Amino acid sequence: EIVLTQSPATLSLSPGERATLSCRASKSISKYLAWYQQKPGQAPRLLIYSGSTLQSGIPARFSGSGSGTDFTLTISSLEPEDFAVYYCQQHDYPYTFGQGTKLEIKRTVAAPSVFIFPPSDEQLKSGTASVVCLLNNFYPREAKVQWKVDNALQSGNSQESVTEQDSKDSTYSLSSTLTLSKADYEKHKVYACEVTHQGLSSPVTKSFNRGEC
Amino acid sequence: PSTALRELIEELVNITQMYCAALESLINVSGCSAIEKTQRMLSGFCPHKVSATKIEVAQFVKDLLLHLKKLFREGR
Amino acid sequence: QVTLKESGPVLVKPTETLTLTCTVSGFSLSTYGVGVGWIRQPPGKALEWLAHIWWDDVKRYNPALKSRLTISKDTSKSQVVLTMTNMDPVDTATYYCARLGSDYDVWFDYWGQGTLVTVSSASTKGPSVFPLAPSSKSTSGGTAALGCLVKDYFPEPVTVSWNSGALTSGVHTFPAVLQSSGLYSLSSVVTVPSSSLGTQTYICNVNHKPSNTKVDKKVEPKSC
Repeated sequence: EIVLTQSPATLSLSPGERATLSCRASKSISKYLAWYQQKPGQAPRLLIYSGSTLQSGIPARFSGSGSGTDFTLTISSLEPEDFAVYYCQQHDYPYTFGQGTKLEIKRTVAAPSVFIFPPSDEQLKSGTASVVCLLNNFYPREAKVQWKVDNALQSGNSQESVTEQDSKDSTYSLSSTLTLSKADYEKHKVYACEVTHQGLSSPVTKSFNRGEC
Repeated sequence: PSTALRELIEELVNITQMYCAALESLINVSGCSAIEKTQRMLSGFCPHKVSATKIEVAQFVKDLLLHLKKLFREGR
Repeated sequence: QVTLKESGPVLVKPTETLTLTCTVSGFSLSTYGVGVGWIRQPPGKALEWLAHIWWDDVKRYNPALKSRLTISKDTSKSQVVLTMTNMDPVDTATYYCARLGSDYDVWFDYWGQGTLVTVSSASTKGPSVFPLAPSSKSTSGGTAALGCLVKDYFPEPVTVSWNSGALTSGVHTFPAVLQSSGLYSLSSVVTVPSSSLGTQTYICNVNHKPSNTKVDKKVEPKSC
């Protein structure tokens, strides 16, 4: 049963550049492939059908090509509004969709602003502790956030989530939440968040001593 | 797989702008030049070889195009 | 114009049945060439086609899910119903109804706004809103970040606004994460100048419609 593999998974280009996304079938499907654009919290938008036919409303800089197995969506010269997730679709039954390529804006390196938040006194009264480390307004997306509780490195007991590339300045913000039981939290003093990022000329640590605010 | 059915629909769509019984009725016209391709595509859907109201051919094609579109939509 | 609207978001307990209604406008469900399909999208994953029905009642179904799926149309009511039986947590997704862009071929040109369907044994729960108190004093000299931890709610989504919508600049409301507990959690933050911390009031407005929970939380510099 035919599979649509999209390559690459992520793409970094600046506005003005020529974009080339790929979609590959594990068997011939002739010229019958469609393309969709998707922005976060929004329905997909049909760009191209039957290999290369441009949809009404879609700007001419878009085009597709290929038949058989190797397909391409091309964007002649990128615009800020063109950065989003792109899916291909097999016209034929069972109408398989691709895995999607994420088109990201490439921009000048920007170091994050780092903030550490202790758990609230209200939360501790429920027997749970949440330490929040915030990385703010940075590029690229790739960043290392390491938790240290009394110089003991923490792994697996924290979760990360990242906002979508800011529409104006093209930066990400990252939150990392460490979860501990109250008992476990009360057993330790130094809570540190270390951040390694391209824009930082060396790793930057933000900390607080439990009890001492 | 559904490449052949696809090409025929597109031919019939082009010249106006079960499978055996349609070819048997169509392989009677020879004075018309456009339907030659249609007749060649139909014999690939009919297992046995075909040789040799009174309405026009323009309406028979319209009817066949509809039915082929419905076969496609059903996947048959 | 051509518009498609999916019925309100539903919570479905596992092994039970999902019924979605797609209310259609700008086209008749008996017009030649009309076809309406259902496509789903698990959070942060690819699209999956489910089923589509044509104006003459011709139906196609996803081969892997054919046995659970039932699609029907009612021309006068201007509706397309999708029934999916024996629901699994892995079916948790945004469900889209979209019109087909051809009279025989399959691609989707007009799409509905989508609807969230969560499949889970957990019961609806409003969030606990904890403060992320300013990391610096009013006479610090830097920009201070402050925010709200919106913890332990079900199901998605919460909406977070600041100062009743009057504070939009610098605001970062993160994607929610699914915790081990099967409950959702996100933080909304805002960066402001520290000189404003002794003057300005900062309230985060959390709304978790599923549980009918509106919360206003005033975030204040932590008095040590």
